[PDB]
Amino acid sequence: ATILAEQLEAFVDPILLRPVDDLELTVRSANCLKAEAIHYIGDLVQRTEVELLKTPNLGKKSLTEIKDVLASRGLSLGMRLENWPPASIADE
Amino acid sequence: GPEEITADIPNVGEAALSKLDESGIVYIGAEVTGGDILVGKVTPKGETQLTPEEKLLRAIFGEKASDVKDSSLRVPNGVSGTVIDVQVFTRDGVEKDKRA
Amino acid sequence: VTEVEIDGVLHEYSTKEGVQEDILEILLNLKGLAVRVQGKDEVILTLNKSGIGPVTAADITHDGDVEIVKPQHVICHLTDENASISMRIKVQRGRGYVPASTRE
Amino acid sequence: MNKEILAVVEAVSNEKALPREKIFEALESALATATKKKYEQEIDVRVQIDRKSGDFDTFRRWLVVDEVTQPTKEITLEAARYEDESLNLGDYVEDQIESVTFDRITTQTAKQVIVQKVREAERAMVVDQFREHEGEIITGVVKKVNRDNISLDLGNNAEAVILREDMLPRENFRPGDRVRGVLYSVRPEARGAQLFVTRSKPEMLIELFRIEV
Repeated sequence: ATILAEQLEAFVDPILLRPVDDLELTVRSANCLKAEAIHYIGDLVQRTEVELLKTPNLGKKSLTEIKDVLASRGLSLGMRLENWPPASIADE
Repeated sequence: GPEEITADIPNVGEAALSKLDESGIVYIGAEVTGGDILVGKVTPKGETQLTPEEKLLRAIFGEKASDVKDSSLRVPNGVSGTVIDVQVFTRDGVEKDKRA
Repeated sequence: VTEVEIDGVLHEYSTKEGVQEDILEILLNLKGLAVRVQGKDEVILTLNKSGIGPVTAADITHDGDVEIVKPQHVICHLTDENASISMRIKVQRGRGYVPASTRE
Repeated sequence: MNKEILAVVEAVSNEKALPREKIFEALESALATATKKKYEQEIDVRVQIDRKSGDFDTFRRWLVVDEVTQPTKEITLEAARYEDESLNLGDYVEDQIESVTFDRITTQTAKQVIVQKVREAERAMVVDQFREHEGEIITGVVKKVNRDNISLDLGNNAEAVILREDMLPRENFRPGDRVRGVLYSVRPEARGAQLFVTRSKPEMLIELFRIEV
């Protein structure tokens, strides 16, 4: 093996991060939140439900759809973010 | 009652009908393995008589005149393939489903 | 090459309207494609061609590192005025012979 | 409001004295169980019992607390400030809904889960029946012979288990014989109330002589 080697050394939250339109509900339930220039459900969780109820852009059926979405407790739980990002949501 | 050719059957898994459409018949082009489901088929079971504990199930679910087992067509154990052509023939009078 | 996705083709045993070879023969002619890649593991090449005549191997929209070494290689023959193929080709590195049955 | 459940409520051969409404909830979650597997968790036994309705739509809950345990059923007062502090401490305020699990299919599995729920209700009823007496000098007839255990069959579809440790050493019993003793198990047993008699205790023959003289 020494001879043959020397013969070769000259070669070698996921619901909040998802969009409102990605929700299982209809497009109207997403558009009710999207009328306030919201694209992510994290923006919906950043605002209170009372603040959304004080705007007539949401409808009566949209309130029931929002309740059905909040029944999973992933969104609209009355939270407050920095702007968008949590610590797990970090830039890398 | 008759047999159900629809996908709506029990004892299944995401691996039980992840290649079937909304009406039981496998797609044209779905490359299957040995032992998947091509046509989902459920048949009737026992009749006997209406029991005391099943007296409420005698008529409270539309099509509750039949029971439900499992007799779906499967690829015989060993062969792979790619489904290239599906024929559906219907005896006249029977309701055509959405894929027919 | 590993994967091909012709646009209007479900399974490899079908036929596309307006090309005088089957989809299986197009897969063999793409299997014989002689291509160099430079700085990637795998890469996705794009092919678009419309009009009467051959679809040579020089009709692939080349990326910034993929280099075809024989551009006269025929794939298929389009045979009508409005009948066009549009496919995505997946070309990757490897070693030996890796068939389809082992590894969609 | 098809009124099928209304007349399905009043069957009522065996669940007249049993909790009717609870059996609808039972059967409704059983129609909702069977082929559910996605959603977020499972279903919900709790559901707005609307007698009139009949097919009570499985509603969810939010349970107002001051704690962070049971994530899909958790409120606080600070979250109740968006509702203008209308929520109080400890309430079970429902703020969500659920649907059904289907078709052709999923409904003999729903029949199967309807049966499962009926069985659970029957077990509860049997427990209540055994609690009514709470151990007495009743007899019975052997039917099955298990390892170090004797199965007895009484009246009104009732079964009792005879421990071999509470039995006589030489005196061996078999099927077809009739034995009598005092039970001492009707509370916590196993999926109901396993009637456990003891034909070896003194109080066992306390009324045995009383039955004669």
